[PDB]
Amino acid sequence: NLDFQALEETTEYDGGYTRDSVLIREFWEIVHSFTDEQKRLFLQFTTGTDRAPVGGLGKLKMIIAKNGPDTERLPTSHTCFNVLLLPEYSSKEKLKERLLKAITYA
Amino acid sequence: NLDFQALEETTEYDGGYTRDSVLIREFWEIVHSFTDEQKRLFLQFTTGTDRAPVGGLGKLKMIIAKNGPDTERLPTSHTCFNVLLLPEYSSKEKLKERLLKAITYA
Amino acid sequence: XXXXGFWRYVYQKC
Repeated sequence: NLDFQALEETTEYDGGYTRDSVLIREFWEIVHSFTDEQKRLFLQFTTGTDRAPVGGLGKLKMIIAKNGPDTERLPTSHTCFNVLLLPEYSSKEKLKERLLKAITYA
Repeated sequence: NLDFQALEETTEYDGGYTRDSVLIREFWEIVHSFTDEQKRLFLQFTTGTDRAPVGGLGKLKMIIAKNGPDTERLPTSHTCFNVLLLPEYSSKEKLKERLLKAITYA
Repeated sequence: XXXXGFWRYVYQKC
């Protein structure tokens, strides 16, 4: 449940994001550098549990959806659909900070 | 969590219910007298989880929609969208009984 | 049933 490269290979995008989005590439730079606990906390926040399904994280078919422009509001989640609701933050540093704060609340 | 006042403050109503409907005010009297276990069972039944979101239960944006007339069927829910489907039961005691049976056996 | 919104991923996984 730590192979986040397998997570990226199957992730799709919504709300205006594509795999070539600046925000999206910043995001994958961040989570690939996450620790093992931060990866599990991300899976719990986005999917509802830290356990990988059988077949690897690719079967989650995660979606990263842009839900707005730059803001101070934290990212939210839609666990039913494994969707991260991710505002288009103005920096990689802000994105990491807002994303970490959102997923460490548990 | 147990902050059901914040849940009531952001709840929306449809299908013929409003905040002034008799059964709606009876609903809130019932759940506000719920035990801590029954509150968590209600959240798990209505939202899919008993954990409070980041920002309290007010962020759930619960919807109570009218689902048919008086009946002995139980209330249902769409946990992917925090929607409570509630038939217009004939009394508060019946509503309490039907809602308790629904959340304890699911 | 947000099919309550116009998100394309709900229409893709419904």
